[PDB]
Amino acid sequence: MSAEGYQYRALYDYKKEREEDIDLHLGDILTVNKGSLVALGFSDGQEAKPEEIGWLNGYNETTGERGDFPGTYVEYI
Amino acid sequence: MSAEGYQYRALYDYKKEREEDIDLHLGDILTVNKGSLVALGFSDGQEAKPEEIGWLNGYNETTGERGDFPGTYVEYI
Amino acid sequence: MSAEGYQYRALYDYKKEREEDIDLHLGDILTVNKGSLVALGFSDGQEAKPEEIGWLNGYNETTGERGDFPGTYVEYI
Amino acid sequence: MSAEGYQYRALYDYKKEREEDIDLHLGDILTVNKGSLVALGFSDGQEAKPEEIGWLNGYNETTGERGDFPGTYVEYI
Amino acid sequence: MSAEGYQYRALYDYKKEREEDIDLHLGDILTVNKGSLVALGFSDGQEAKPEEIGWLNGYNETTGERGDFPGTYVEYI
Amino acid sequence: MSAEGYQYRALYDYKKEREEDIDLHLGDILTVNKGSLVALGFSDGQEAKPEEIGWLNGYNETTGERGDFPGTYVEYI
Amino acid sequence: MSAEGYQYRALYDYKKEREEDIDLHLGDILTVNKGSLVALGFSDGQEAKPEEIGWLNGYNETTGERGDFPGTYVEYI
Repeated sequence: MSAEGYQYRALYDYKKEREEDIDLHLGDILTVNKGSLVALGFSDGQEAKPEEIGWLNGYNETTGERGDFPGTYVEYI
Repeated sequence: MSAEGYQYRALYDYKKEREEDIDLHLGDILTVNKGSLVALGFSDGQEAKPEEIGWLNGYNETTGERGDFPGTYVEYI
Repeated sequence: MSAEGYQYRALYDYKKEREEDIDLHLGDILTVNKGSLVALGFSDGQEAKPEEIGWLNGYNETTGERGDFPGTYVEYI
Repeated sequence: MSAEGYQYRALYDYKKEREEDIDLHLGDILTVNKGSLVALGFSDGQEAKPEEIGWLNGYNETTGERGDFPGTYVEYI
Repeated sequence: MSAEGYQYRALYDYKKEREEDIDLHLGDILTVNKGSLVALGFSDGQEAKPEEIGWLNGYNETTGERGDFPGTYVEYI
Repeated sequence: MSAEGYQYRALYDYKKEREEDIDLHLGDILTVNKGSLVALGFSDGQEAKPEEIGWLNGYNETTGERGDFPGTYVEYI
Repeated sequence: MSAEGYQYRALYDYKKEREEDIDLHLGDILTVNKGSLVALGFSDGQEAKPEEIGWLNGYNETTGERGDFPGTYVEYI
Protein backbone atom coordinates (compact mmCIF):
# COMPACT_ATOMS: atom_id res chain seq x y z
CA MET A 1 0.00 0.00 0.00
CA SER A 2 1.55 3.28 -1.16
CA ALA A 3 0.65 6.97 -0.90
CA GLU A 4 2.44 10.17 -1.81
CA GLY A 5 1.43 13.71 -2.54
CA TYR A 6 0.84 17.18 -1.22
CA GLN A 7 -2.19 17.38 1.10
CA TYR A 8 -3.95 14.06 1.28
CA ARG A 9 -6.16 12.19 3.70
CA ALA A 10 -5.55 8.51 3.02
CA LEU A 11 -7.35 6.43 5.65
CA TYR A 12 -6.77 2.70 5.24
CA ASP A 13 -9.71 1.35 7.23
CA TYR A 14 -9.87 -2.19 8.60
CA LYS A 15 -12.53 -2.51 11.29
CA LYS A 16 -14.40 -5.57 12.56
CA GLU A 17 -17.02 -4.78 15.21
CA ARG A 18 -20.13 -6.01 17.01
CA GLU A 19 -22.30 -3.09 18.14
CA GLU A 20 -25.51 -3.62 20.11
CA ASP A 21 -28.44 -1.77 21.82
CA ILE A 22 -27.31 1.86 21.55
CA ASP A 23 -29.69 4.70 22.41
CA LEU A 24 -28.46 8.10 21.23
CA HIS A 25 -30.28 11.44 21.38
CA LEU A 26 -28.85 14.57 19.75
CA GLY A 27 -31.08 17.61 20.27
CA ASP A 28 -32.21 20.53 18.20
CA ILE A 29 -30.79 23.69 16.61
CA LEU A 30 -32.18 27.25 16.71
CA THR A 31 -30.68 30.34 15.04
CA VAL A 32 -32.37 33.70 15.69
CA ASN A 33 -31.70 37.06 14.04
CA LYS A 34 -33.28 40.23 15.41
CA GLY A 35 -32.21 43.56 13.99
CA SER A 36 -30.91 45.37 10.94
CA LEU A 37 -28.14 43.50 9.11
CA VAL A 38 -25.77 44.64 6.35
CA ALA A 39 -23.37 42.17 4.73
CA LEU A 40 -20.64 43.23 2.30
CA GLY A 41 -18.01 41.47 0.21
CA PHE A 42 -17.30 37.82 0.86
CA SER A 43 -19.47 38.20 3.98
CA ASP A 44 -22.44 36.03 4.71
CA GLY A 45 -25.11 37.60 6.91
CA GLN A 46 -26.66 34.47 8.38
CA GLU A 47 -25.80 31.56 6.07
CA ALA A 48 -27.62 28.61 7.63
CA LYS A 49 -27.83 25.32 5.66
CA PRO A 50 -29.95 22.63 7.42
CA GLU A 51 -28.79 19.15 6.45
CA GLU A 52 -30.45 16.31 8.34
CA ILE A 53 -29.38 12.89 7.09
CA GLY A 54 -29.83 9.53 8.75
CA TRP A 55 -27.53 6.52 8.28
CA LEU A 56 -24.56 7.70 6.25
CA ASN A 57 -22.85 4.51 5.11
CA GLY A 58 -21.39 5.84 1.84
CA TYR A 59 -20.25 9.22 0.52
CA ASN A 60 -21.67 12.72 1.06
CA GLU A 61 -20.71 16.13 -0.34
CA THR A 62 -22.43 19.34 0.66
CA THR A 63 -20.15 21.66 -1.27
CA GLY A 64 -20.74 25.39 -1.24
CA GLU A 65 -18.41 26.92 -3.81
CA ARG A 66 -19.10 30.66 -3.72
CA GLY A 67 -16.74 32.87 -5.68
CA ASP A 68 -14.23 32.56 -8.52
CA PHE A 69 -13.01 29.05 -9.28
CA PRO A 70 -10.53 28.33 -12.09
CA GLY A 71 -9.01 24.93 -12.74
CA THR A 72 -6.39 23.86 -15.30
CA TYR A 73 -5.38 20.25 -15.98
CA VAL A 74 -2.14 19.82 -17.95
CA GLU A 75 -0.58 16.44 -18.74
CA TYR A 76 2.26 15.48 -21.09
CA ILE A 77 2.60 11.83 -22.08
CA MET B 1 -2.76 -0.14 -3.87
CA SER B 2 -1.26 3.18 -4.99
CA ALA B 3 -2.21 6.85 -4.68
CA GLU B 4 -0.47 10.10 -5.54
CA GLY B 5 -1.52 13.63 -6.23
CA TYR B 6 -2.17 17.07 -4.86
CA GLN B 7 -5.19 17.20 -2.53
CA TYR B 8 -6.91 13.85 -2.40
CA ARG B 9 -9.09 11.91 0.00
CA ALA B 10 -8.43 8.25 -0.74
CA LEU B 11 -10.20 6.11 1.87
CA TYR B 12 -9.57 2.40 1.40
CA ASP B 13 -12.48 0.98 3.38
CA TYR B 14 -12.60 -2.59 4.70
CA LYS B 15 -15.24 -2.97 7.39
CA LYS B 16 -17.07 -6.08 8.62
CA GLU B 17 -19.69 -5.37 11.27
CA ARG B 18 -22.79 -6.66 13.06
CA GLU B 19 -25.00 -3.79 14.23
CA GLU B 20 -28.20 -4.39 16.20
CA ASP B 21 -31.16 -2.61 17.94
CA ILE B 22 -30.07 1.04 17.71
CA ASP B 23 -32.49 3.84 18.61
CA LEU B 24 -31.31 7.27 17.48
CA HIS B 25 -33.18 10.58 17.67
CA LEU B 26 -31.80 13.75 16.09
CA GLY B 27 -34.07 16.76 16.65
CA ASP B 28 -35.25 19.68 14.62
CA ILE B 29 -33.87 22.89 13.07
CA LEU B 30 -35.31 26.42 13.22
CA THR B 31 -33.86 29.55 11.59
CA VAL B 32 -35.59 32.88 12.29
CA ASN B 33 -34.98 36.28 10.69
CA LYS B 34 -36.60 39.40 12.09
CA GLY B 35 -35.58 42.76 10.72
CA SER B 36 -34.31 44.63 7.70
CA LEU B 37 -31.51 42.83 5.84
CA VAL B 38 -29.16 44.04 3.10
CA ALA B 39 -26.72 41.63 1.44
CA LEU B 40 -24.01 42.76 -0.98
CA GLY B 41 -21.36 41.07 -3.09
CA PHE B 42 -20.59 37.41 -2.49
CA SER B 43 -22.76 37.73 0.63
CA ASP B 44 -25.71 35.50 1.34
CA GLY B 45 -28.40 37.01 3.56
CA GLN B 46 -29.90 33.83 4.99
CA GLU B 47 -29.00 30.97 2.64
CA ALA B 48 -30.78 27.97 4.16
CA LYS B 49 -30.95 24.71 2.14
CA PRO B 50 -33.02 21.96 3.87
CA GLU B 51 -31.82 18.51 2.85
CA GLU B 52 -33.44 15.62 4.70
CA ILE B 53 -32.32 12.24 3.41
CA GLY B 54 -32.71 8.85 5.02
CA TRP B 55 -30.37 5.87 4.51
CA LEU B 56 -27.42 7.13 2.49
CA ASN B 57 -25.66 3.98 1.31
CA GLY B 58 -24.23 5.37 -1.95
CA TYR B 59 -23.14 8.79 -3.22
CA ASN B 60 -24.61 12.26 -2.63
CA GLU B 61 -23.70 15.69 -3.98
CA THR B 62 -25.46 18.87 -2.94
CA THR B 63 -23.21 21.25 -4.84
CA GLY B 64 -23.86 24.97 -4.75
CA GLU B 65 -21.55 26.57 -7.31
CA ARG B 66 -22.30 30.30 -7.16
CA GLY B 67 -19.97 32.56 -9.10
CA ASP B 68 -17.46 32.33 -11.94
CA PHE B 69 -16.18 28.85 -12.76
CA PRO B 70 -13.70 28.21 -15.57
CA GLY B 71 -12.13 24.84 -16.27
CA THR B 72 -9.50 23.84 -18.84
CA TYR B 73 -8.43 20.25 -19.57
CA VAL B 74 -5.19 19.89 -21.55
CA GLU B 75 -3.58 16.55 -22.39
CA TYR B 76 -0.74 15.66 -24.75
CA ILE B 77 -0.34 12.03 -25.79
CA MET C 1 -5.52 -0.26 -7.75
CA SER C 2 -4.07 3.10 -8.82
CA ALA C 3 -5.06 6.74 -8.46
CA GLU C 4 -3.37 10.03 -9.28
CA GLY C 5 -4.48 13.55 -9.92
CA TYR C 6 -5.17 16.96 -8.50
CA GLN C 7 -8.20 17.02 -6.17
CA TYR C 8 -9.86 13.64 -6.09
CA ARG C 9 -12.02 11.64 -3.71
CA ALA C 10 -11.31 8.00 -4.49
CA LEU C 11 -13.04 5.81 -1.92
CA TYR C 12 -12.36 2.10 -2.43
CA ASP C 13 -15.25 0.62 -0.48
CA TYR C 14 -15.31 -2.97 0.80
CA LYS C 15 -17.95 -3.43 3.49
CA LYS C 16 -19.73 -6.58 4.67
CA GLU C 17 -22.36 -5.93 7.34
CA ARG C 18 -25.44 -7.30 9.11
CA GLU C 19 -27.69 -4.47 10.32
CA GLU C 20 -30.88 -5.14 12.28
CA ASP C 21 -33.86 -3.43 14.04
CA ILE C 22 -32.83 0.23 13.87
CA ASP C 23 -35.29 2.98 14.81
CA LEU C 24 -34.16 6.44 13.72
CA HIS C 25 -36.07 9.73 13.96
CA LEU C 26 -34.74 12.94 12.41
CA GLY C 27 -37.05 15.90 13.02
CA ASP C 28 -38.27 18.84 11.03
CA ILE C 29 -36.94 22.09 9.53
CA LEU C 30 -38.43 25.60 9.72
CA THR C 31 -37.03 28.77 8.13
CA VAL C 32 -38.81 32.06 8.88
CA ASN C 33 -38.24 35.49 7.32
CA LYS C 34 -39.91 38.57 8.77
CA GLY C 35 -38.93 41.97 7.44
CA SER C 36 -37.69 43.89 4.45
CA LEU C 37 -34.88 42.16 2.56
CA VAL C 38 -32.54 43.44 -0.16
CA ALA C 39 -30.07 41.08 -1.86
CA LEU C 40 -27.38 42.29 -4.26
CA GLY C 41 -24.70 40.66 -6.40
CA PHE C 42 -23.88 37.01 -5.85
CA SER C 43 -26.06 37.25 -2.71
CA ASP C 44 -28.97 34.97 -2.04
CA GLY C 45 -31.68 36.41 0.20
CA GLN C 46 -33.13 33.19 1.59
CA GLU C 47 -32.19 30.37 -0.80
CA ALA C 48 -33.93 27.34 0.68
CA LYS C 49 -34.05 24.09 -1.38
CA PRO C 50 -36.09 21.29 0.31
CA GLU C 51 -34.83 17.88 -0.75
CA GLU C 52 -36.41 14.94 1.06
CA ILE C 53 -35.24 11.59 -0.28
CA GLY C 54 -35.59 8.17 1.29
CA TRP C 55 -33.21 5.24 0.74
CA LEU C 56 -30.27 6.56 -1.27
CA ASN C 57 -28.48 3.46 -2.50
CA GLY C 58 -27.06 4.91 -5.73
CA TYR C 59 -26.02 8.36 -6.96
CA ASN C 60 -27.54 11.80 -6.32
CA GLU C 61 -26.68 15.27 -7.63
CA THR C 62 -28.49 18.40 -6.54
CA THR C 63 -26.28 20.85 -8.41
CA GLY C 64 -26.97 24.55 -8.28
CA GLU C 65 -24.69 26.22 -10.81
CA ARG C 66 -25.49 29.93 -10.61
CA GLY C 67 -23.19 32.26 -12.52
CA ASP C 68 -20.68 32.10 -15.37
CA PHE C 69 -19.36 28.65 -16.23
CA PRO C 70 -16.87 28.08 -19.06
CA GLY C 71 -15.25 24.74 -19.79
CA THR C 72 -12.61 23.82 -22.39
CA TYR C 73 -11.49 20.26 -23.16
CA VAL C 74 -8.25 19.97 -25.15
CA GLU C 75 -6.59 16.66 -26.03
CA TYR C 76 -3.74 15.84 -28.41
CA ILE C 77 -3.29 12.23 -29.49
CA MET D 1 -8.28 -0.37 -11.62
CA SER D 2 -6.87 3.02 -12.64
CA ALA D 3 -7.92 6.65 -12.24
CA GLU D 4 -6.28 9.96 -13.01
CA GLY D 5 -7.44 13.48 -13.60
CA TYR D 6 -8.18 16.86 -12.14
CA GLN D 7 -11.20 16.85 -9.81
CA TYR D 8 -12.82 13.44 -9.77
CA ARG D 9 -14.94 11.38 -7.42
CA ALA D 10 -14.18 7.76 -8.25
CA LEU D 11 -15.88 5.51 -5.71
CA TYR D 12 -15.14 1.82 -6.27
CA ASP D 13 -18.01 0.27 -4.33
CA TYR D 14 -18.02 -3.33 -3.10
CA LYS D 15 -20.65 -3.87 -0.42
CA LYS D 16 -22.39 -7.06 0.72
CA GLU D 17 -25.03 -6.49 3.40
CA ARG D 18 -28.08 -7.92 5.15
CA GLU D 19 -30.37 -5.14 6.40
CA GLU D 20 -33.55 -5.89 8.35
CA ASP D 21 -36.56 -4.24 10.14
CA ILE D 22 -35.58 -0.56 10.01
CA ASP D 23 -38.07 2.14 10.99
CA LEU D 24 -36.99 5.63 9.95
CA HIS D 25 -38.96 8.89 10.24
CA LEU D 26 -37.67 12.14 8.73
CA GLY D 27 -40.03 15.06 9.38
CA ASP D 28 -41.29 18.00 7.43
CA ILE D 29 -40.01 21.29 5.97
CA LEU D 30 -41.54 24.78 6.21
CA THR D 31 -40.18 27.99 4.67
CA VAL D 32 -42.01 31.25 5.46
CA ASN D 33 -41.50 34.70 3.95
CA LYS D 34 -43.21 37.74 5.44
CA GLY D 35 -42.28 41.16 4.16
CA SER D 36 -41.07 43.15 1.19
CA LEU D 37 -38.23 41.48 -0.72
CA VAL D 38 -35.92 42.83 -3.43
CA ALA D 39 -33.41 40.53 -5.16
CA LEU D 40 -30.74 41.81 -7.54
CA GLY D 41 -28.04 40.25 -9.71
CA PHE D 42 -27.17 36.61 -9.21
CA SER D 43 -29.35 36.77 -6.07
CA ASP D 44 -32.23 34.44 -5.42
CA GLY D 45 -34.96 35.81 -3.16
CA GLN D 46 -36.36 32.55 -1.82
CA GLU D 47 -35.38 29.78 -4.24
CA ALA D 48 -37.07 26.70 -2.80
CA LYS D 49 -37.15 23.48 -4.91
CA PRO D 50 -39.14 20.63 -3.25
CA GLU D 51 -37.84 17.25 -4.36
CA GLU D 52 -39.38 14.27 -2.59
CA ILE D 53 -38.16 10.95 -3.98
CA GLY D 54 -38.46 7.51 -2.46
CA TRP D 55 -36.03 4.62 -3.05
CA LEU D 56 -33.12 6.01 -5.04
CA ASN D 57 -31.28 2.95 -6.31
CA GLY D 58 -29.89 4.47 -9.52
CA TYR D 59 -28.90 7.95 -10.71
CA ASN D 60 -30.47 11.35 -10.02
CA GLU D 61 -29.66 14.85 -11.28
CA THR D 62 -31.51 17.94 -10.15
CA THR D 63 -29.33 20.45 -11.99
CA GLY D 64 -30.08 24.13 -11.80
CA GLU D 65 -27.83 25.87 -14.31
CA ARG D 66 -28.68 29.57 -14.07
CA GLY D 67 -26.42 31.95 -15.95
CA ASP D 68 -23.91 31.87 -18.80
CA PHE D 69 -22.54 28.45 -19.70
CA PRO D 70 -20.04 27.95 -22.54
CA GLY D 71 -18.37 24.65 -23.32
CA THR D 72 -15.72 23.80 -25.93
CA TYR D 73 -14.56 20.27 -26.75
CA VAL D 74 -11.31 20.05 -28.75
CA GLU D 75 -9.61 16.78 -29.67
CA TYR D 76 -6.74 16.03 -32.07
CA ILE D 77 -6.24 12.45 -33.20
CA MET E 1 -10.82 66.96 -8.80
CA SER E 2 -11.80 63.61 -7.28
CA ALA E 3 -11.21 59.95 -8.12
CA GLU E 4 -11.96 56.69 -6.35
CA GLY E 5 -12.36 53.10 -7.36
CA TYR E 6 -10.74 49.74 -7.85
CA GLN E 7 -8.26 49.70 -10.74
CA TYR E 8 -8.25 53.02 -12.53
CA ARG E 9 -5.86 55.06 -14.63
CA ALA E 10 -6.86 58.68 -14.10
CA LEU E 11 -4.31 60.94 -15.78
CA TYR E 12 -5.04 64.63 -15.26
CA ASP E 13 -3.01 66.11 -18.10
CA TYR E 14 -1.91 69.75 -18.23
CA LYS E 15 0.89 70.26 -20.74
CA LYS E 16 2.02 73.40 -22.58
CA GLU E 17 4.85 72.81 -25.04
CA ARG E 18 6.72 74.15 -28.07
CA GLU E 19 8.18 71.31 -30.15
CA GLU E 20 10.28 71.97 -33.25
CA ASP E 21 12.28 70.25 -36.07
CA ILE E 22 12.23 66.62 -34.91
CA ASP E 23 13.43 63.83 -37.21
CA LEU E 24 12.46 60.37 -36.01
CA HIS E 25 12.96 57.03 -37.79
CA LEU E 26 11.51 53.79 -36.42
CA GLY E 27 12.39 50.79 -38.58
CA ASP E 28 10.61 47.71 -39.79
CA ILE E 29 9.20 44.44 -38.42
CA LEU E 30 9.64 40.89 -39.76
CA THR E 31 8.14 37.70 -38.32
CA VAL E 32 9.14 34.38 -39.94
CA ASN E 33 7.73 30.91 -39.32
CA LYS E 34 9.42 27.84 -40.80
CA GLY E 35 8.21 24.42 -39.76
CA SER E 36 5.25 22.39 -38.61
CA LEU E 37 3.13 24.12 -35.96
CA VAL E 38 0.35 22.79 -33.73
CA ALA E 39 -1.59 25.14 -31.44
CA LEU E 40 -4.07 23.91 -28.83
CA GLY E 41 -6.43 25.51 -26.33
CA PHE E 42 -6.10 29.22 -25.63
CA SER E 43 -2.85 29.06 -27.62
CA ASP E 44 -2.13 31.26 -30.58
CA GLY E 45 0.32 29.85 -33.12
CA GLN E 46 1.63 33.09 -34.61
CA GLU E 47 -0.95 35.81 -33.91
CA ALA E 48 0.48 38.85 -35.67
CA LYS E 49 -1.73 41.98 -36.03
CA PRO E 50 -0.08 44.79 -38.07
CA GLU E 51 -1.37 48.19 -37.01
CA GLU E 52 0.37 51.16 -38.60
CA ILE E 53 -1.19 54.48 -37.63
CA GLY E 54 0.22 57.95 -38.02
CA TRP E 55 -0.60 60.93 -35.78
CA LEU E 56 -2.69 59.62 -32.91
CA ASN E 57 -4.17 62.71 -31.30
CA GLY E 58 -7.40 61.14 -30.00
CA TYR E 59 -8.51 57.68 -28.90
CA ASN E 60 -7.62 54.22 -30.25
CA GLU E 61 -8.80 50.72 -29.33
CA THR E 62 -7.47 47.59 -30.96
CA THR E 63 -9.33 45.13 -28.76
CA GLY E 64 -8.97 41.42 -29.31
CA GLU E 65 -11.54 39.70 -27.10
CA ARG E 66 -11.12 35.98 -27.75
CA GLY E 67 -13.03 33.64 -25.46
CA ASP E 68 -16.01 33.74 -23.11
CA PHE E 69 -17.11 37.19 -21.97
CA PRO E 70 -20.09 37.70 -19.65
CA GLY E 71 -21.08 41.05 -18.20
CA THR E 72 -23.86 41.93 -15.73
CA TYR E 73 -24.87 45.48 -14.79
CA VAL E 74 -27.04 45.78 -11.67
CA GLU E 75 -28.17 49.10 -10.19
CA TYR E 76 -30.74 49.89 -7.49
CA ILE E 77 -32.02 53.45 -7.24
CA MET F 1 -7.11 67.13 -5.84
CA SER F 2 -8.13 63.81 -4.28
CA ALA F 3 -7.59 60.14 -5.07
CA GLU F 4 -8.39 56.91 -3.26
CA GLY F 5 -8.84 53.32 -4.21
CA TYR F 6 -7.27 49.93 -4.65
CA GLN F 7 -4.78 49.81 -7.55
CA TYR F 8 -4.73 53.11 -9.38
CA ARG F 9 -2.31 55.08 -11.51
CA ALA F 10 -3.26 58.72 -11.02
CA LEU F 11 -0.67 60.93 -12.73
CA TYR F 12 -1.35 64.64 -12.26
CA ASP F 13 0.71 66.05 -15.12
CA TYR F 14 1.86 69.67 -15.30
CA LYS F 15 4.66 70.10 -17.82
CA LYS F 16 5.83 73.20 -19.70
CA GLU F 17 8.66 72.53 -22.15
CA ARG F 18 10.55 73.81 -25.20
CA GLU F 19 11.97 70.92 -27.23
CA GLU F 20 14.08 71.51 -30.34
CA ASP F 21 16.06 69.72 -33.14
CA ILE F 22 15.95 66.11 -31.93
CA ASP F 23 17.12 63.28 -34.19
CA LEU F 24 16.10 59.84 -32.94
CA HIS F 25 16.55 56.47 -34.67
CA LEU F 26 15.05 53.28 -33.26
CA GLY F 27 15.89 50.23 -35.38
CA ASP F 28 14.07 47.16 -36.55
CA ILE F 29 12.61 43.93 -35.14
CA LEU F 30 13.00 40.36 -36.43
CA THR F 31 11.46 37.20 -34.95
CA VAL F 32 12.41 33.85 -36.52
CA ASN F 33 10.95 30.41 -35.86
CA LYS F 34 12.59 27.30 -37.29
CA GLY F 35 11.33 23.91 -36.21
CA SER F 36 8.34 21.94 -35.03
CA LEU F 37 6.25 23.73 -32.41
CA VAL F 38 3.45 22.47 -30.16
CA ALA F 39 1.54 24.88 -27.91
CA LEU F 40 -0.96 23.72 -25.28
CA GLY F 41 -3.29 25.39 -22.81
CA PHE F 42 -2.91 29.10 -22.15
CA SER F 43 0.34 28.87 -24.14
CA ASP F 44 1.09 31.02 -27.13
CA GLY F 45 3.52 29.54 -29.64
CA GLN F 46 4.87 32.74 -31.19
CA GLU F 47 2.34 35.50 -30.52
CA ALA F 48 3.81 38.51 -32.32
CA LYS F 49 1.64 41.66 -32.72
CA PRO F 50 3.34 44.41 -34.81
CA GLU F 51 2.09 47.85 -33.79
CA GLU F 52 3.88 50.77 -35.41
CA ILE F 53 2.36 54.12 -34.49
CA GLY F 54 3.82 57.57 -34.93
CA TRP F 55 3.04 60.59 -32.73
CA LEU F 56 0.93 59.35 -29.85
CA ASN F 57 -0.50 62.48 -28.28
CA GLY F 58 -3.75 60.98 -26.96
CA TYR F 59 -4.92 57.54 -25.81
CA ASN F 60 -4.08 54.06 -27.12
CA GLU F 61 -5.30 50.59 -26.15
CA THR F 62 -4.01 47.42 -27.73
CA THR F 63 -5.91 45.02 -25.50
CA GLY F 64 -5.61 41.29 -26.00
CA GLU F 65 -8.20 39.64 -23.77
CA ARG F 66 -7.83 35.90 -24.37
CA GLY F 67 -9.78 33.63 -22.05
CA ASP F 68 -12.76 33.80 -19.71
CA PHE F 69 -13.81 37.27 -18.61
CA PRO F 70 -16.79 37.86 -16.30
CA GLY F 71 -17.73 41.24 -14.90
CA THR F 72 -20.49 42.20 -12.44
CA TYR F 73 -21.45 45.78 -11.55
CA VAL F 74 -23.62 46.15 -8.43
CA GLU F 75 -24.70 49.50 -7.00
CA TYR F 76 -27.26 50.37 -4.32
CA ILE F 77 -28.49 53.95 -4.11
CA MET G 1 -3.38 67.29 -2.88
CA SER G 2 -4.46 64.01 -1.28
CA ALA G 3 -3.97 60.32 -2.02
CA GLU G 4 -4.82 57.13 -0.16
CA GLY G 5 -5.32 53.52 -1.07
CA TYR G 6 -3.80 50.11 -1.46
CA GLN G 7 -1.31 49.92 -4.35
CA TYR G 8 -1.21 53.19 -6.23
CA ARG G 9 1.24 55.10 -8.38
CA ALA G 10 0.35 58.76 -7.95
CA LEU G 11 2.96 60.90 -9.68
CA TYR G 12 2.34 64.63 -9.27
CA ASP G 13 4.41 65.97 -12.14
CA TYR G 14 5.62 69.57 -12.37
CA LYS G 15 8.43 69.93 -14.89
CA LYS G 16 9.65 72.99 -16.81
CA GLU G 17 12.46 72.25 -19.25
CA ARG G 18 14.37 73.45 -22.31
CA GLU G 19 15.76 70.52 -24.31
CA GLU G 20 17.87 71.04 -27.43
CA ASP G 21 19.83 69.18 -30.19
CA ILE G 22 19.67 65.58 -28.94
CA ASP G 23 20.80 62.71 -31.16
CA LEU G 24 19.72 59.30 -29.87
CA HIS G 25 20.13 55.91 -31.55
CA LEU G 26 18.59 52.75 -30.10
CA GLY G 27 19.38 49.66 -32.18
CA ASP G 28 17.52 46.61 -33.31
CA ILE G 29 16.01 43.41 -31.85
CA LEU G 30 16.36 39.82 -33.09
CA THR G 31 14.76 36.71 -31.57
CA VAL G 32 15.67 33.33 -33.10
CA ASN G 33 14.16 29.91 -32.39
CA LYS G 34 15.76 26.76 -33.78
CA GLY G 35 14.45 23.40 -32.65
CA SER G 36 11.43 21.49 -31.45
CA LEU G 37 9.36 23.35 -28.85
CA VAL G 38 6.54 22.16 -26.59
CA ALA G 39 4.67 24.63 -24.37
CA LEU G 40 2.15 23.54 -21.73
CA GLY G 41 -0.16 25.28 -19.28
CA PHE G 42 0.27 28.98 -18.67
CA SER G 43 3.52 28.68 -20.66
CA ASP G 44 4.30 30.78 -23.67
CA GLY G 45 6.71 29.23 -26.17
CA GLN G 46 8.11 32.39 -27.75
CA GLU G 47 5.62 35.20 -27.12
CA ALA G 48 7.13 38.16 -28.97
CA LYS G 49 5.01 41.33 -29.41
CA PRO G 50 6.75 44.04 -31.53
CA GLU G 51 5.55 47.50 -30.56
CA GLU G 52 7.38 50.37 -32.22
CA ILE G 53 5.91 53.76 -31.35
CA GLY G 54 7.42 57.18 -31.83
CA TRP G 55 6.69 60.25 -29.68
CA LEU G 56 4.55 59.07 -26.77
CA ASN G 57 3.16 62.25 -25.25
CA GLY G 58 -0.11 60.81 -23.92
CA TYR G 59 -1.32 57.40 -22.71
CA ASN G 60 -0.53 53.89 -23.98
CA GLU G 61 -1.81 50.45 -22.96
CA THR G 62 -0.56 47.24 -24.51
CA THR G 63 -2.50 44.90 -22.24
CA GLY G 64 -2.25 41.16 -22.69
CA GLU G 65 -4.86 39.58 -20.44
CA ARG G 66 -4.55 35.83 -20.98
CA GLY G 67 -6.53 33.61 -18.64
CA ASP G 68 -9.51 33.86 -16.30
CA PHE G 69 -10.51 37.36 -15.25
CA PRO G 70 -13.48 38.02 -12.95
CA GLY G 71 -14.37 41.44 -11.59
CA THR G 72 -17.12 42.47 -9.15
CA TYR G 73 -18.03 46.07 -8.32
CA VAL G 74 -20.19 46.51 -5.20
CA GLU G 75 -21.23 49.90 -3.81
CA TYR G 76 -23.78 50.84 -1.15
CA ILE G 77 -24.96 54.44 -0.99
